[PDB]
Amino acid sequence: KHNMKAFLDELKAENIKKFLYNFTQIPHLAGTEQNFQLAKQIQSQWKEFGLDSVELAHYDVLLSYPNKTHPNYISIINEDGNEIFNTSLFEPPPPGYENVSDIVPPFSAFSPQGMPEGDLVYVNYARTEDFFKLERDMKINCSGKIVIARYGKVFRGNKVKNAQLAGAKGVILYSDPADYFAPGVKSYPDGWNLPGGGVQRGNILNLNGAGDPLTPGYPANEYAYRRGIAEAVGLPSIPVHPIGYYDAQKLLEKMGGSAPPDSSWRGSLKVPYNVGPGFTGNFSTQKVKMHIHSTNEVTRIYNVIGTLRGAVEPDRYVILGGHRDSWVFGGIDPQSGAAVVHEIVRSFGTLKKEGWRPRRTILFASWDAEEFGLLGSTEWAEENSRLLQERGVAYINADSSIEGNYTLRVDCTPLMYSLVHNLTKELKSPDEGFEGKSLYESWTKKSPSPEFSGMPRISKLGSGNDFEVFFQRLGIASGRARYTKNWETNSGYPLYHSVYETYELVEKFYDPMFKYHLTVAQVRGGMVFELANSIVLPFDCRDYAVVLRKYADKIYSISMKHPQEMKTYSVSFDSLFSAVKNFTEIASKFSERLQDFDKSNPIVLRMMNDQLMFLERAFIDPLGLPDRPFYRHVIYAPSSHNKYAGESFPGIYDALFDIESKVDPSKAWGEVKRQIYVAAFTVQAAAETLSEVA
Amino acid sequence: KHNMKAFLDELKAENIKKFLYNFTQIPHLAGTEQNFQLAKQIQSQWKEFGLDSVELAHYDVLLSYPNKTHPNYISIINEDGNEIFNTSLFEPPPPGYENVSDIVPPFSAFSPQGMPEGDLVYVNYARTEDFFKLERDMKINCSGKIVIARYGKVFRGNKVKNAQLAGAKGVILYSDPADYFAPGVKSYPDGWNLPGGGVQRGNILNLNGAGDPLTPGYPANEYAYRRGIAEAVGLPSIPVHPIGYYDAQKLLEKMGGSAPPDSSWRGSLKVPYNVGPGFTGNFSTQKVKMHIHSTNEVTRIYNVIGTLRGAVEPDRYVILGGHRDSWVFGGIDPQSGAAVVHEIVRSFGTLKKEGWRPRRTILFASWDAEEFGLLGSTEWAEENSRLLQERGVAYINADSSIEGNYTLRVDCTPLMYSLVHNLTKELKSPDEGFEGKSLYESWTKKSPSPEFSGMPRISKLGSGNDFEVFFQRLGIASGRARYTKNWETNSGYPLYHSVYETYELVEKFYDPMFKYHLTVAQVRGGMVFELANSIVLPFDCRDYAVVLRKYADKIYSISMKHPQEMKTYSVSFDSLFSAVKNFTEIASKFSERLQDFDKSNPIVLRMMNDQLMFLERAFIDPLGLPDRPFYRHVIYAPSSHNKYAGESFPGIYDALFDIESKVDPSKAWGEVKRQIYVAAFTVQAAAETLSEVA
Ligand SMILES: *[C@@H]1O[C@H](CO)[C@@H](O[C@@H]2O[C@H](CO)[C@@H](O[C@@H]3O[C@H](CO[C@H]4O[C@H](CO)[C@@H](O)[C@H](O)[C@@H]4O)[C@@H](O)[C@H](O[C@H]4O[C@H](CO)[C@@H](O)[C@H](O)[C@@H]4O)[C@@H]3O)[C@H](O)[C@H]2NC(C)=O)[C@H](O)[C@H]1NC(C)=O
Ligand SMILES: *[C@@H]1O[C@H](CO)[C@@H](O[C@@H]2O[C@H](CO)[C@@H](O[C@@H]3O[C@H](CO[C@H]4O[C@H](CO)[C@@H](O)[C@H](O)[C@@H]4O)[C@@H](O)[C@H](O[C@H]4O[C@H](CO)[C@@H](O)[C@H](O)[C@@H]4O)[C@@H]3O)[C@H](O)[C@H]2NC(C)=O)[C@H](O)[C@H]1NC(C)=O
Ligand SMILES: *[C@@H]1O[C@H](CO)[C@@H](O[C@@H]2O[C@H](CO)[C@@H](O)[C@H](O)[C@H]2NC(C)=O)[C@H](O)[C@H]1NC(C)=O
Ligand SMILES: *[C@@H]1O[C@H](CO)[C@@H](O[C@@H]2O[C@H](CO)[C@@H](O)[C@H](O)[C@H]2NC(C)=O)[C@H](O)[C@H]1NC(C)=O
Ligand SMILES: *[C@@H]1O[C@H](CO)[C@@H](O[C@@H]2O[C@H](CO)[C@@H](O)[C@H](O)[C@H]2NC(C)=O)[C@H](O)[C@H]1NC(C)=O
Ligand SMILES: *[C@@H]1O[C@H](CO)[C@@H](O[C@@H]2O[C@H](CO)[C@@H](O)[C@H](O)[C@H]2NC(C)=O)[C@H](O)[C@H]1NC(C)=O
Ligand SMILES: *[C@@H]1O[C@H](CO)[C@@H](O[C@@H]2O[C@H](CO)[C@@H](O)[C@H](O)[C@H]2NC(C)=O)[C@H](O)[C@H]1NC(C)=O
Ligand SMILES: *[C@@H]1O[C@H](CO)[C@@H](O[C@@H]2O[C@H](CO)[C@@H](O)[C@H](O)[C@H]2NC(C)=O)[C@H](O)[C@H]1NC(C)=O
Ligand SMILES: *[C@@H]1O[C@H](CO)[C@@H](O[C@@H]2O[C@H](CO)[C@@H](O)[C@H](O)[C@H]2NC(C)=O)[C@H](O)[C@H]1NC(C)=O
Ligand SMILES: *[C@@H]1O[C@H](CO)[C@@H](O[C@@H]2O[C@H](CO)[C@@H](O)[C@H](O)[C@H]2NC(C)=O)[C@H](O)[C@H]1NC(C)=O
Ligand SMILES: *[C@@H]1O[C@H](CO)[C@@H](O)[C@H](O)[C@H]1NC(C)=O
Ligand SMILES: *[C@@H]1O[C@H](CO)[C@@H](O)[C@H](O)[C@H]1NC(C)=O
Ligand SMILES: *[C@@H]1O[C@H](CO)[C@@H](O)[C@H](O)[C@H]1NC(C)=O
Ligand SMILES: *[C@@H]1O[C@H](CO)[C@@H](O)[C@H](O)[C@H]1NC(C)=O
Ligand SMILES: [Ca+2]
Ligand SMILES: [Ca+2]
Ligand SMILES: [Cl-]
Ligand SMILES: [Cl-]
Ligand SMILES: [Zn+2]
Ligand SMILES: [Zn+2]
Ligand SMILES: [Zn+2]
Ligand SMILES: [Zn+2]
Repeated sequence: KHNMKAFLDELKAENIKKFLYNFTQIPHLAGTEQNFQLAKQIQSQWKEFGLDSVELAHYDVLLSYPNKTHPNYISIINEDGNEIFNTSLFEPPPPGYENVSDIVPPFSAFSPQGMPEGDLVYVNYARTEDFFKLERDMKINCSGKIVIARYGKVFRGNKVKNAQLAGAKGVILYSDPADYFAPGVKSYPDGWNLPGGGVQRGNILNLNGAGDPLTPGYPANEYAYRRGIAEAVGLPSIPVHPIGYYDAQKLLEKMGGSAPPDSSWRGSLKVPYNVGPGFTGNFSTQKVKMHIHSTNEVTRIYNVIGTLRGAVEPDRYVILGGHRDSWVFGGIDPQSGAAVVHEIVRSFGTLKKEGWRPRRTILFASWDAEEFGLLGSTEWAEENSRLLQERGVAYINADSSIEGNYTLRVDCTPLMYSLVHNLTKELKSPDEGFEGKSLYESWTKKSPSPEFSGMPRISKLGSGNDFEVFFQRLGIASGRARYTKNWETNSGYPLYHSVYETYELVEKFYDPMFKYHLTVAQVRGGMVFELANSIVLPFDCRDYAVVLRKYADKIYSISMKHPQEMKTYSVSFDSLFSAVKNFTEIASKFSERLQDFDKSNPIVLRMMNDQLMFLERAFIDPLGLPDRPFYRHVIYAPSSHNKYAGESFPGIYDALFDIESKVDPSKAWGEVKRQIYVAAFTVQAAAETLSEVA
Repeated sequence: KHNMKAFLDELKAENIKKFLYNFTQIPHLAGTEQNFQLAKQIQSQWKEFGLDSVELAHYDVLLSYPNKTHPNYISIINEDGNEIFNTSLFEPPPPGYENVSDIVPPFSAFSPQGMPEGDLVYVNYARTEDFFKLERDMKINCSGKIVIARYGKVFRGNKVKNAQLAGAKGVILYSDPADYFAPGVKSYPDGWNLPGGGVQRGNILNLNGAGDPLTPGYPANEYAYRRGIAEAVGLPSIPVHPIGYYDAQKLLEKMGGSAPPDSSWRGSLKVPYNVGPGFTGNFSTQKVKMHIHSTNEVTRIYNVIGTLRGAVEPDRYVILGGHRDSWVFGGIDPQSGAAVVHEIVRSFGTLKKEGWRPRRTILFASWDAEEFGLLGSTEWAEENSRLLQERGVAYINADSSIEGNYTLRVDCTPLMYSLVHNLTKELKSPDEGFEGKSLYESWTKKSPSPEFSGMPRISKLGSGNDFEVFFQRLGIASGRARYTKNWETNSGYPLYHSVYETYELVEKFYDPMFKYHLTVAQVRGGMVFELANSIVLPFDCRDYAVVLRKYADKIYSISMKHPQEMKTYSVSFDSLFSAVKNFTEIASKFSERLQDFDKSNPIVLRMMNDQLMFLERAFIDPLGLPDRPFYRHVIYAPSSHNKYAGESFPGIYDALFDIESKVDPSKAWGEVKRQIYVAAFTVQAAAETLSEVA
């Protein structure tokens, strides 16, 4: 038989291991020749693997690179302008790679050039609340200061935005061992910890879904008209640079002014974690000076797009996508995901060579420039947005397969909750102590949902990966899955975006048998297989009804901290609760029909599959969210304070956020009520797409 | 047989006549009780006629009405402030209706209140070019003046916008016999001309597709959050009032200052048509004073929505829609269209009672408040936008069936050009001298296309009617058809929006046998029948390819009046021409497949029908056009200078318009190039939806 089991059994741990080794010997930085060569290899192998067509789609997008002959670094500088301390120019390369060329040194992509000089302020994680504490409670003013912030908690782009709105004239990011050094584990190469000379690369944009900074809305193709840099989306206005904790120690050890306000501001280095501004008495004349000479430039990028045509509904697309570009070797990020995709493709290709075709079309993508802002995925989707909005069933992301070895982690739309539960009950747990038990069992045991006994945690989708354009802009049901660490006893993985992220890191310390990879390949691949082959689409609209009520209760509770204002301005959540009730009733009746409808009738079947496909789509507002036109989903957006975190009812959440500080409360509560109306309407409207159609 | 011929033969001239008489005995002003009663009647009769369901959808929208106890009027006022001349307070009611109550006096809906006083300037039709002539060439400054403008040429809302941007402090609109009195024909009741005391009502909004001024984007339902009046969309900021030519004569006869610049500025009254400002010497101390006390208020409106469920594709909607609200009796506008719809419904209802059902679902609509800005249609579509965008096949409008008795007039998307040609060859001409000939033959004879021998003129869709939200916002293929006058020998019909528009006007002077009405019922009804029943959707994508090339040539030629700037800024149309070539090739290959595809396969059939349905949709840009977010179609928008006229490639047109006057030519030509990119991309993208899907 050619069924899911056949698909699944053809996947091999040993193949994934080979592919990963193959994808991680040299750096594959976006826009470089090496990453173009890997694209051509992937294309040629997907063809050999059996796909009907395999094409490169290229775009010319804004990227960012250091100047090879004019290195970035930071200094402590004295009263005379002598540079008495310099941060490192590169990370010590790992064993055996000390002669690899083209290792991009640590930098913050998209930072403007500058050599600002000033006194440091230390701002913890540079969260919204860290700045509130600093400005409101401690009365420290960051205006014209250089801020130094530790990585962690939120997306680094948010930290930079926060710093910039506080008036900072530069930002230094560093990795504190509190957040990137696990107790009892050694530094790379003898363990999986971050060494003191290790540094986290990454872009510091605030794109809010735009894609290429120069071409929002439209693909960056050969005739594209581009904005001037000054009107580009999302670029930071102050210089930024990241450093390791050996260097950070040297910058922080002399810090004076105020003490930290509490222990949640103290990391693990042997320094006071004073907030500043500036250095203690003896050194108070010393300053910090940054030197940033990176350039932004328009560079060609390449996605690989593979098609396996569906036998029955070729005009319905299930997409499996993940990026190929890496900061350096990409041993975890992304090649551990990409090797998984490669083997998924090979397995589907095997079935196809024996004459099988999935019911719906499967598209496979190797995205480029994800690291520079989700650019490849976003441009491709801007190009193909009409096809995707009318034909797109689902998007399964395929970045890093592992960030730990403890249990499964799934973030997805409610519409896939049942699919995921069912698929996992049929998969074997790879975990020690769960031999012969199901993946569902071990996952549920180790990661219980807060809401329900005997069910696993499944989180909402945020952003910071290639599903963003599909889910938040276009409204295509999306999900992701990987193996992760135990949060209870234990920022993501310590060697994230460091030169130390290598094949060896994975083979030695994360997944030597490649069994966690194989399980992730089964989850991802299994999702795609069911999406593309089940006669009725494997979405359950009732799971949306359940979370919608939870979100409505949550956002109501937030509002209810201001009872006086809710009375004075007549702020009611009745309409939202009403819409959610209707959605629950209508969804329940639709499921009955979906179960009882006449199975013989393909039109009836297509009608009802269309209603399931268009349900996620129904949550899109074409006007977008306030000031964020590419975040169009009304139920989910990335948090305005942390791009990685999903927010529910974001329109209302943001209108409520810090509302007690607004100077015109009438206007602010007005906007709360506007967003309630928007949400209630959209929920009712989505429910109506599940009513009998005529 | 239950086929089109059966449908068509069941339609009766005598029935239309009865319905029209029934719909025109009392006024049916939007928001009044009488118009609610008619809605309930229409609902109850559509039910009797056989429809599966018939519902009222209501909304609470901003309307506008005069103050019953504080009448609007205009005065000539002297140095002492005596009002020595007053315009009329009402039109002389027609014979036999002099005791009808509730005839709304002439007014400009949505005018703000005020009593400004000042000197007149006469601005011809108050077109963009009339103001250019006035300001640029004649050096006349309208700032702080009251302008007086003759109706005609463009939508009155545009005139008011133009006046307002020239600094006018009020506007007076009047009907000149040059534009509303046909030579040799008598005034109402003895002919179809406009009497001197007749006045044209109508709104003066600039909504640009928004609908209800207070709720852009979302339906004006029970929990809607509304903008404050100050932030409302489209309201004029200066008072406005319309008058007849008896009154206008009195205002214009004393006019001094400059002479008219040429004879295209002179109407037919016995006055000099001096531009002013102000009156000639003796009277130069006299002023004009307006008194406007109308109020805007939120008022409930009611659409009637009838459904005839499709037998095979119930989830595909063909919509026949037209408004029910009138300024007064609505003898032409809208009841001559509404009576036609009523009889269409009855005929489809007859077939249904004998067991027939169309293949696709047919929705029938009686829209409310069209006269106050397309409000009923727009709100309903905002409410149901998800259903309409994924299920909407086509929209056929059904306002006035006649504005003349000479020939057929069709405006539609290119996708319906073939359908219209074919249907008309099968219909009988009702014209004198074409007995036993086809409608196509007489129409083609009397209204030849400029482009092709042996074909009729079909115009592009503009706006100023209820198809706007469907076509320009949502991208649903749309069309309209009526009988019209001969433009060669002969502003629309003289009694437009006047109390004189009555049943008698129609029965005596336009269509005594009701044969033009019957023909329009066959065209409209026939379109709907084919749309709803043909196995393959009756659209021909190649007709779009042909006009796209014509539009590209046209917009290229406009640009080519500035060859020097096209060189200096590198302005190329290559990408647009390339996209149009690709669209032509791809469309040609798609038609071959549509003809040769395997007829047995319903999925293949649904795929290809989906591609035809989504083709109009593909021209939508979700970002909209510049500053007009509800005009989203890239190929067609209403002219920024005249809401009634369609513009092709409006983004590029507007970027080119008056470009020689812009102060930063680099920036202006930049935006030209941006819009070219937008257009070329969208055309390519639309063509790609017609490629093999996988
Ligand atoms: C969740 O789902 C339910 C459907 O079960 C929706 O319930 C509707 O609720 C709205 C508003 O609450 C009701 O609105 C009211 O409509 C009355 C007229 O209703 C009838 O006539 C219409 C045709 O216009 C029919 O469609 C309908 O079936 C009824 O026959 C109005 O008279 C009401 O207005 C008056 O009272 C209100 C309230 O005080 C005043 O403000 C007004 O000024 C006026 O006096 C009112 O507008 C509606 O009828 C209900 N529909 C149905 C089918 O039951 C919920 O709205 C929906 N939730 C959300 C969020 O959408
Ligand atoms: C109308 O339809 C045709 C399809 O027939 C489109 O033609 C395409 O035109 C674009 C731009 O004109 C071509 O773009 C060029 O692509 C080259 C690479 O193409 C190959 O490799 C790709 C994968 O990336 C394959 O998809 C493709 O089939 C080819 O195998 C680039 O090398 C070119 O860039 C270089 O030259 C240009 C031009 O001077 C320089 O600016 C660059 O810097 C670089 O040196 C270029 O980008 C494309 O290949 C054509 N496609 C096909 C299938 O033929 C039209 O674009 C379309 N019209 C519109 C408006 O969309
Ligand atoms: C990764 O694997 C690929 C393919 O198996 C290797 O590329 C092949 O290498 C040789 C050149 O030595 C050629 O003869 C083949 O044509 C290549 N195939 C393709 C599809 O490119 C590649 O060498 C491997 N890379 C590493 C670092 O091991
Ligand atoms: C990278 O920095 C280098 C070296 O400091 C820059 O090269 C210099 O640029 C100036 C003026 O543009 C020249 O006069 C010098 O002769 C150049 N020096 C060298 C060694 O070439 C270069 O401009 C920068 N590169 C980028 C991409 O900005
Ligand atoms: C930190 O780096 C700077 C820049 O390379 C060093 O300062 C330079 O030193 C050379 C030789 O001593 C001088 O000719 C340059 O003029 C200096 N440039 C600047 C900008 O200061 C500095 O010595 C280094 N400091 C440490 C402690 O290593
Ligand atoms: C997950 O599997 C459950 C349990 O088998 C499926 O629910 C059953 O589905 C069939 C409909 O074909 C019903 O007849 C059973 O009554 C359902 N059982 C229960 C308890 O609901 C569920 O459909 C699967 N989910 C998905 C997306 O496939
Ligand atoms: C328009 O036609 C309708 C229906 O044929 C008339 O309404 C009917 O009038 C009588 C009241 O005299 C009632 O018994 C029926 O119930 C009404 N029917 C409906 C559906 O409303 C109406 O009188 C006519 N109007 C005019 C002005 O002639
Ligand atoms: C219409 O105009 C009338 C009459 O000129 C207005 O009624 C007057 O309003 C003022 C203050 O609001 C009262 O003191 C007068 O007593 C009222 N006069 C009468 C005759 O009632 C009325 O306000 C206006 N109507 C609307 C809808 O604006
Ligand atoms: C035009 O209308 C105005 C308003 O009705 C008339 O002026 C009023 O006349 C009465 C009685 O003569 C006075 O008590 C009012 O004070 C006047 N009001 C104003 C605002 O002037 C005027 O007479 C009419 N003019 C003509 C020529 O008919
Ligand atoms: C209008 O009628 C024409 C002429 O009959 C139709 O074109 C024919 O359609 C069939 C496809 O079923 C072809 O086999 C013929 O070869 C076509 N003839 C020509 C000259 O094209 C055309 O399809 C009709 N248009 C619509 C929308 O129905
Ligand atoms: C912070 O410092 C800057 C510059 O000296 C000043 O303009 C700004 O007002 C200060 N903010 C506060 C809250 O004192
Ligand atoms: C692998 O598993 C064991 C759990 O028992 C753990 O102690 C080790 O830390 C894990 N490796 C990584 C990289 O987390
Ligand atoms: C028109 O008149 C106003 C007011 O007196 C003035 O502000 C404006 O500049 C004038 N325009 C021109 C072109 O003279
Ligand atoms: C009706 O037809 C004749 C055309 O011969 C024309 O003279 C008359 O003006 C027409 N009626 C109207 C209202 O146009
Ligand atoms: Ca772009
Ligand atoms: Ca609205
Ligand atoms: Cl992922
Ligand atoms: Cl019409
Ligand atoms: Zn990644
Ligand atoms: Zn990454
Ligand atoms: Zn009308
Ligand atoms: Zn009208």
